[PDB]
Amino acid sequence: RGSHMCDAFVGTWKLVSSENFDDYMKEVGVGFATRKVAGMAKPNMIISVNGDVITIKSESTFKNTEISFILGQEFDEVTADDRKVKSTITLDGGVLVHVQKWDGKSTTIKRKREDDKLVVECVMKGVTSTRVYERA
Ligand SMILES: Cc1n[nH]c(C)c1-c1c(-c2cccc(OC(C)C)c2)n(CCC(=O)O)c2ccc(C3CC3)cc12
Repeated sequence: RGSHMCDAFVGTWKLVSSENFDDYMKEVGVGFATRKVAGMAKPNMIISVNGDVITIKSESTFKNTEISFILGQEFDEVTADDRKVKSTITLDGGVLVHVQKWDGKSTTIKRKREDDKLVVECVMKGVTSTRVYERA
Protein backbone atom coordinates (compact mmCIF):
# COMPACT_ATOMS: atom_id res chain seq x y z
CA ARG A 1 0.00 0.00 0.00
CA GLY A 2 2.79 2.44 -0.71
CA SER A 3 3.54 4.09 -4.11
CA HIS A 4 2.88 2.52 -7.55
CA MET A 5 4.67 3.76 -10.49
CA CYS A 6 1.11 4.38 -11.82
CA ASP A 7 0.96 7.10 -9.20
CA ALA A 8 2.56 9.11 -12.23
CA PHE A 9 -0.87 9.00 -13.88
CA VAL A 10 -2.82 9.91 -10.81
CA GLY A 11 -4.69 13.20 -10.81
CA THR A 12 -6.79 15.46 -12.92
CA TRP A 13 -6.14 16.02 -16.56
CA LYS A 14 -7.60 18.34 -19.17
CA LEU A 15 -7.47 17.83 -22.88
CA VAL A 16 -5.36 20.42 -24.62
CA SER A 17 -4.93 19.02 -28.09
CA SER A 18 -6.42 16.55 -30.54
CA GLU A 19 -5.17 15.27 -33.87
CA ASN A 20 -6.90 12.94 -36.28
CA PHE A 21 -9.69 12.13 -33.85
CA ASP A 22 -12.43 12.19 -36.47
CA ASP A 23 -10.51 9.74 -38.62
CA TYR A 24 -9.90 7.48 -35.64
CA MET A 25 -13.56 7.56 -34.94
CA LYS A 26 -14.54 6.85 -38.52
CA GLU A 27 -12.29 3.82 -38.50
CA VAL A 28 -13.93 2.59 -35.36
CA GLY A 29 -17.34 2.96 -36.97
CA VAL A 30 -18.72 5.94 -35.14
CA GLY A 31 -21.71 7.60 -36.73
CA PHE A 32 -21.62 11.13 -38.07
CA ALA A 33 -23.62 12.86 -35.41
CA THR A 34 -21.75 11.19 -32.59
CA ARG A 35 -18.39 12.01 -34.23
CA LYS A 36 -19.33 15.66 -34.48
CA VAL A 37 -20.46 15.97 -30.87
CA ALA A 38 -17.61 13.86 -29.48
CA GLY A 39 -14.91 15.73 -31.34
CA MET A 40 -16.08 19.00 -29.88
CA ALA A 41 -15.63 17.88 -26.30
CA LYS A 42 -12.69 18.94 -24.15
CA PRO A 43 -12.88 16.36 -21.43
CA ASN A 44 -11.15 16.20 -18.19
CA MET A 45 -9.81 12.80 -17.18
CA ILE A 46 -9.49 11.83 -13.57
CA ILE A 47 -7.22 8.98 -12.59
CA SER A 48 -6.94 7.48 -9.16
CA VAL A 49 -5.58 4.30 -7.62
CA ASN A 50 -6.80 2.45 -4.55
CA GLY A 51 -4.81 -0.64 -3.84
CA ASP A 52 -4.91 -2.71 -6.96
CA VAL A 53 -7.85 -0.90 -8.48
CA ILE A 54 -7.34 1.87 -10.99
CA THR A 55 -10.22 4.22 -11.73
CA ILE A 56 -10.45 6.50 -14.74
CA LYS A 57 -13.31 8.94 -15.17
CA SER A 58 -14.22 11.39 -17.81
CA GLU A 59 -15.93 14.68 -17.19
CA SER A 60 -17.14 15.83 -20.53
CA THR A 61 -19.87 17.71 -22.31
CA PHE A 62 -20.18 14.67 -24.47
CA LYS A 63 -20.27 11.89 -21.93
CA ASN A 64 -19.44 11.33 -18.32
CA THR A 65 -18.21 7.76 -17.81
CA GLU A 66 -16.00 5.79 -15.45
CA ILE A 67 -14.01 2.60 -15.48
CA SER A 68 -12.49 0.76 -12.62
CA PHE A 69 -10.12 -2.13 -13.21
CA ILE A 70 -7.26 -4.34 -12.14
CA LEU A 71 -4.29 -4.54 -14.47
CA GLY A 72 -4.45 -7.60 -16.62
CA GLN A 73 -7.99 -8.50 -15.71
CA GLU A 74 -10.64 -8.29 -18.40
CA PHE A 75 -13.71 -6.20 -17.82
CA ASP A 76 -16.88 -5.12 -19.63
CA GLU A 77 -17.00 -1.59 -20.88
CA VAL A 78 -19.70 0.41 -22.62
CA THR A 79 -17.88 3.05 -24.55
CA ALA A 80 -18.96 6.66 -24.99
CA ASP A 81 -20.23 5.79 -28.47
CA ASP A 82 -22.23 2.95 -27.00
CA ARG A 83 -20.11 0.00 -28.10
CA LYS A 84 -20.22 -2.89 -25.66
CA VAL A 85 -16.65 -4.15 -25.57
CA LYS A 86 -14.38 -6.39 -23.59
CA SER A 87 -11.41 -4.52 -22.29
CA THR A 88 -8.09 -5.27 -20.74
CA ILE A 89 -5.63 -2.75 -19.38
CA THR A 90 -2.02 -3.60 -18.70
CA LEU A 91 1.07 -1.65 -17.85
CA ASP A 92 3.76 -2.22 -20.43
CA GLY A 93 6.78 -0.48 -19.04
CA GLY A 94 5.31 2.78 -18.08
CA VAL A 95 2.62 2.81 -20.72
CA LEU A 96 -0.94 1.96 -19.91
CA VAL A 97 -2.25 -0.17 -22.71
CA HIS A 98 -6.02 -0.41 -23.10
CA VAL A 99 -7.35 -2.93 -25.58
CA GLN A 100 -11.03 -3.01 -26.50
CA LYS A 101 -12.60 -5.90 -28.40
CA TRP A 102 -15.96 -6.13 -30.03
CA ASP A 103 -17.59 -7.80 -32.98
CA GLY A 104 -14.26 -9.22 -34.01
CA LYS A 105 -12.61 -5.82 -34.04
CA SER A 106 -10.18 -4.24 -31.72
CA THR A 107 -8.72 -0.88 -30.92
CA THR A 108 -5.91 0.10 -28.61
CA ILE A 109 -5.57 3.20 -26.48
CA LYS A 110 -2.16 3.83 -25.03
CA ARG A 111 -1.57 6.39 -22.30
CA LYS A 112 1.80 7.61 -21.18
CA ARG A 113 3.47 10.47 -19.44
CA GLU A 114 5.71 12.73 -21.39
CA ASP A 115 7.11 15.81 -19.76
CA ASP A 116 4.15 17.41 -17.99
CA LYS A 117 1.67 15.86 -20.39
CA LEU A 118 -0.30 12.69 -20.49
CA VAL A 119 -0.36 11.57 -24.06
CA VAL A 120 -3.14 9.32 -25.28
CA GLU A 121 -2.72 7.49 -28.58
CA CYS A 122 -5.82 5.87 -30.00
CA VAL A 123 -5.23 3.29 -32.66
CA MET A 124 -7.62 1.54 -35.02
CA LYS A 125 -5.97 -0.50 -37.72
CA GLY A 126 -3.75 1.99 -39.40
CA VAL A 127 -5.20 5.13 -38.09
CA THR A 128 -3.79 6.88 -35.07
CA SER A 129 -5.21 9.75 -33.09
CA THR A 130 -3.13 11.70 -30.55
CA ARG A 131 -4.83 13.31 -27.65
CA VAL A 132 -2.76 15.41 -25.28
CA TYR A 133 -3.71 16.20 -21.73
CA GLU A 134 -2.11 18.57 -19.14
CA ARG A 135 -2.77 18.83 -15.43
CA ALA A 136 -5.91 20.72 -14.56
C1 LIG B 1 -15.71 9.08 -22.31
C2 LIG B 1 -15.68 10.43 -22.99
N1 LIG B 1 -16.42 11.56 -22.70
N2 LIG B 1 -16.06 12.58 -23.59
C3 LIG B 1 -15.09 12.19 -24.47
C4 LIG B 1 -14.48 12.99 -25.58
C5 LIG B 1 -14.84 10.78 -24.13
C6 LIG B 1 -13.78 9.89 -24.76
C7 LIG B 1 -12.56 9.45 -24.13
C8 LIG B 1 -12.11 9.79 -22.75
C9 LIG B 1 -11.58 11.03 -22.37
C10 LIG B 1 -11.22 11.25 -21.01
C11 LIG B 1 -11.33 10.19 -20.07
C12 LIG B 1 -11.87 8.95 -20.49
O1 LIG B 1 -12.05 7.98 -19.50
C13 LIG B 1 -12.77 6.76 -19.72
C14 LIG B 1 -11.75 5.66 -20.02
C15 LIG B 1 -13.57 6.56 -18.41
C16 LIG B 1 -12.24 8.72 -21.82
N3 LIG B 1 -11.84 8.67 -25.03
C17 LIG B 1 -10.52 8.10 -24.75
C18 LIG B 1 -9.43 8.83 -25.55
C19 LIG B 1 -9.34 10.27 -25.08
O2 LIG B 1 -8.74 10.57 -24.04
O3 LIG B 1 -10.00 11.24 -25.74
C20 LIG B 1 -12.55 8.51 -26.19
C21 LIG B 1 -12.39 7.80 -27.39
C22 LIG B 1 -13.34 7.88 -28.42
C23 LIG B 1 -14.55 8.60 -28.26
C24 LIG B 1 -15.52 8.72 -29.40
C25 LIG B 1 -16.99 8.44 -29.11
C26 LIG B 1 -16.10 7.38 -29.84
C27 LIG B 1 -14.76 9.33 -27.12
C28 LIG B 1 -13.80 9.33 -26.11
